Amino acid sequence: KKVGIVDTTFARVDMASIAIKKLKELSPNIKIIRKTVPGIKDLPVACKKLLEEEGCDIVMALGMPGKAEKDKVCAHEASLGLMLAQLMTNKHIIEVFVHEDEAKDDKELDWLAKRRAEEHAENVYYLLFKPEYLTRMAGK
Amino acid sequence: TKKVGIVDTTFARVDMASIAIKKLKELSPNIKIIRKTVPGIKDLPVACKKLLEEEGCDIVMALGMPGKAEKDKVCAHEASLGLMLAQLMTNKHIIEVFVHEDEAKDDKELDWLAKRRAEEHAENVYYLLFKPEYLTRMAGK
Amino acid sequence: KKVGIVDTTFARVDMASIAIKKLKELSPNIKIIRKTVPGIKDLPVACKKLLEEEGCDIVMALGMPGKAEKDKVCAHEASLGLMLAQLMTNKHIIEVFVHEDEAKDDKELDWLAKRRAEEHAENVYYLLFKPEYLTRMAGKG
Amino acid sequence: TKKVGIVDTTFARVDMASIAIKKLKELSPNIKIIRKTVPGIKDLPVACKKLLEEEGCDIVMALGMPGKAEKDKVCAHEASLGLMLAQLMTNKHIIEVFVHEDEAKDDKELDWLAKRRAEEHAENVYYLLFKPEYLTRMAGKGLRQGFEDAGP
Amino acid sequence: TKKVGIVDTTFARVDMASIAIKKLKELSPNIKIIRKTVPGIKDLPVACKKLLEEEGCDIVMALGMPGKAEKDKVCAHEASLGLMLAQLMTNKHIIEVFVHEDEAKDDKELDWLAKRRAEEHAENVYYLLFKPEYLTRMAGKGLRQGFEDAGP
Repeated sequence: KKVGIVDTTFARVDMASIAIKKLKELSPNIKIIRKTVPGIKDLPVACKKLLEEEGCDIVMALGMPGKAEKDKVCAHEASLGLMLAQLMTNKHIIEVFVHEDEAKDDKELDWLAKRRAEEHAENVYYLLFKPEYLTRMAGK
Repeated sequence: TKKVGIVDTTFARVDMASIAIKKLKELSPNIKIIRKTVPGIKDLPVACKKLLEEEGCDIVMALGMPGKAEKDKVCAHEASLGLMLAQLMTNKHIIEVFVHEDEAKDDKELDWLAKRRAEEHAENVYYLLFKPEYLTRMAGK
Repeated sequence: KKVGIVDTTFARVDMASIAIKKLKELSPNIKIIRKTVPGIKDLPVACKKLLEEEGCDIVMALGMPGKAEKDKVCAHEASLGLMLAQLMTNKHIIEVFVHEDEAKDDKELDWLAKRRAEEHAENVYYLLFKPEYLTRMAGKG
Repeated sequence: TKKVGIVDTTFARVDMASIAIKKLKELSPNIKIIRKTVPGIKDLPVACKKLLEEEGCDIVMALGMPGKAEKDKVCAHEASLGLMLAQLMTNKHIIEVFVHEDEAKDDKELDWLAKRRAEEHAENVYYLLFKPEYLTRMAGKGLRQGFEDAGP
Repeated sequence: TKKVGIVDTTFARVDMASIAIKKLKELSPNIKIIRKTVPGIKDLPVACKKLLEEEGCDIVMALGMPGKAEKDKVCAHEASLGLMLAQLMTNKHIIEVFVHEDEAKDDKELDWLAKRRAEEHAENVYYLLFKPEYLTRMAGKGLRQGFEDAGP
């Protein structure tokens, strides 16, 4: 299977490398394609292109919204864009958004975004290969 | 015959899917049921559309229990919009079953409320499938 | 000509009956089709299905949104759905949303819902038959 | 040749259409002009799109006058999205001529403002249709429709 | 790739297009450029889409400057979704270059900020067109357009 991973230069933490590593751990021969875009608002088309043009069965969308009110609106815009990209291709995009807000300092933020990217990576795996497991875990 | 798709999450703290399936099978024992579980509420829109367009579901139920934070309301509002888009792209209903965290006073109430709501929306799904004119009798009022 | 009328069970006034009465008043041989959905979020697809599958020329979406901030967010999602539904099918849907916000007490609420269903039903008649009366009334006078 | 759709409302407190039409016809005596009136702002988008796709309109003016209330502002935002989606689904412009009641003090000013906004937007229509490169001369020039230009 | 569209407005108070154009030609001298100017920020989405679909642009820069009021804030949000929707309908990037007036403390800063953000985004286009593996090198780093890089 093919997974697309779309990250940004805006993000203050590399989430991609740990997503990749988690995916390869769980399914050694799984195919990965990486695309990097400037900002969170560039994520929806890049994800869609990857789903429609590069054969990706699923995509992970990696972003890190800033602290401001304007950044919360940006992320909301991008969130909706991802939802539309998904409805246009009957394919999943797991939105991996870690707000800077969510950590108390840089060291915590680095750890948090990477742990979130790993966890969503696990989910991508389960959605691809073990979608009976997610049912077993239905709500706690 | 009729097919209902049921999409829920791992994140939610009540299993509403079981509540609704059971309700559905008692009112009409020959309804077909396909289930799909997604990590979170924002993954509900595609999964519902997929079940509608690819698995021949006549209708879908989308189940989730949003959190209480101001950022949970946005995610839920995000998801609800996807659900509405998914429906207009397929001329098929999706019944949204979102039970927010603040809608009950504690955990014990939240579990009971979510149970009640999942059952009630399953009733509505039944009416929409088999007696549409029974919703009209209680229209408005 | 054919009008679709979509209401809810959740609503607290029968607006549908009032719209239908006015409509058959102004045009005795207008064909009417009704569909009742549980809630406001279920309105847009019902409206779109009527427009596209039932040969409705125009549709009236009728609902009675609550007072809560949650009810307002829901109503807003509903209105966007109705707006997208109209663009995908080059057909009008006339929104008759009456928020509990707009009246004091139920007495006035009941009356205002009724009056709105009527005046909008008239607008529907005009769009269908006398679109040049609306032009006369553009910018109020 | 060259056709303009003008869509307005009965809800509006001021007639903006007559200004826009008069401006268009003085800018281009031969332009074809199509009018349609709807009850309200939420009715604008489908009316606009129908005008573009069914009546062969090259461009449309959507004229709207939202009320003062926060509920009105929500609907205005809903119409605005609608207008924007209509344009995308039919690669044609719709010029949003929305005048809020918040924008003026008194009715005399509301009357003045809405009419001047409609007129300046009518000229922009002339420009998109016949002389788009003029708008390029005016890139970054702080131009305002209604109230006076901000400037660079 | 060969073709870039640049869409700006008359509303904006700083000419953002010239600096982006200059950057583009500096990095890739033979690059094709096409410009359209619209009145406002809400007119950006369709102009952008037509350039992608009817003028054969590989990518577009959408340049605008939202005003200060909580109503220009809504206009830009509306305009941003439009931009995203235009991108998803085509499978083509539109780089949004919005400089809100609230971000600068006077006009001198705003001229500076808008020009810088435009230039850096123009550099981002270059990479997206020609060197997209470099953006992967800068994945998760401090990168900002206009204001100084935040750092990892």
